Amino acid sequence: LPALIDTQATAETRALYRNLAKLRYKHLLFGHEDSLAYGVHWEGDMDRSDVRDVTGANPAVYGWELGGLELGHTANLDAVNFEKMQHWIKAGYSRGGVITISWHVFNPVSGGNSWDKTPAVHELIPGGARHATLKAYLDTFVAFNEGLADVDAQGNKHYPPIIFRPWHEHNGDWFWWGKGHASEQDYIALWRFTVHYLRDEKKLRNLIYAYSPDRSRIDMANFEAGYLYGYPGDAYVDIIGLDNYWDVGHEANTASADEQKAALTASLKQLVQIARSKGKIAALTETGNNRLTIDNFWTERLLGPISADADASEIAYVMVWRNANLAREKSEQFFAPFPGQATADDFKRFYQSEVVLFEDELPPLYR
Ligand SMILES: OC[C@@H]1[C@@H](O[C@@H]2O[C@H](CO)[C@@H](O)[C@H](O)[C@@H]2O)[C@H](O)[C@H](O)c2nccn21
Ligand code: NA
Ligand code: NA
Repeated sequence: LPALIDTQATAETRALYRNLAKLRYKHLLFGHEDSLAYGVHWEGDMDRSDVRDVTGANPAVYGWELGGLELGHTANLDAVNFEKMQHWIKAGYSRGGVITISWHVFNPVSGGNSWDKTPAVHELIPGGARHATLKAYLDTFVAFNEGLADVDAQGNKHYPPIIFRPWHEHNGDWFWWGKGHASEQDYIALWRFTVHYLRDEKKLRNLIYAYSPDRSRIDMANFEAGYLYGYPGDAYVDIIGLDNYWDVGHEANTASADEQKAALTASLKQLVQIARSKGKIAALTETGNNRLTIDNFWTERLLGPISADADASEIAYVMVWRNANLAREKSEQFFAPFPGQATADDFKRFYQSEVVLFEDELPPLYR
């Protein structure tokens, strides 16, 4: 019964959304960022994943990241070559996996990265002096998306559906599009333009739009109000997402493990209730425990609290962040295990659970 904001979405895109809406009651798709590009201990192989090395299966959802595309770079901000990324997206889609894309856009005013807080949103939105820049930036994605297309024997063009998740964690103050650096109304104008430009002016038909505040900056006593800070309206959002590293053991969170588990369940319950009221689909669009230091992280801190409540359980997917390559990134950073890592057997159990789906047990999502 949920309907996409693109009334003309491709058959495959419509089918994905419909099939997520059906499977969410009894299942949870697992996702991983940059999962085919590299792992903690390897880079270069054209068909490998840390996740598959542990479980024998690829993630169901593949996350990818565009930062740097807008600057005409050959590779993204983490040195993922864009041509290889296009081939990895096509490969995952060909196996029936789901594609999601985020975009840590560089600061156009200073040339710094997304964490450079020099104000820019007011200049980028319609009427702003740098509005031409925003168009040029979005045009680089249009071009990237064309490199994902195939043409069938009858001459018809086909694309992978993409869950496009821009301008994330906007209730935080860490990105230049965040609270304190952009007004709420300017953020909304930025989001609305992004949709109007891609969906209406450029006529992309293979996008599903995901909204993703950060949990850590929402007051649990007033969840809906906090979640809806900067919300652009139901005509602009398909997935009611959430980035929640906080309730899964973030080092700065002084709450007890039991309080954290209760808060994870409550956050996802309320997320799902918002989605239900709006006729959308909810998802835990980012989470994880950096360096997987928590014993039985997967079953005790993620799956248990999700499965505890039948509302919380109605999220469609959960994605964890990237497994940065040690040989080149000097800071150890990873969110899925690799063989021999302490949580590997517990991640096998997470995989094995009837609820959780990896690529190998997905139904046909695109028909
Ligand atoms: O802090 C973890 C994660 C963030 O991770 C960063 O992601 C960028 C882009 O891939 C990368 O260059 C950095 O090295 C680092 O991995 C990311 O911003 C993500 O959206 C998020 N949200 C909360 C925590 N993270
Ligand atoms: Na679910
Ligand atoms: Na399973």
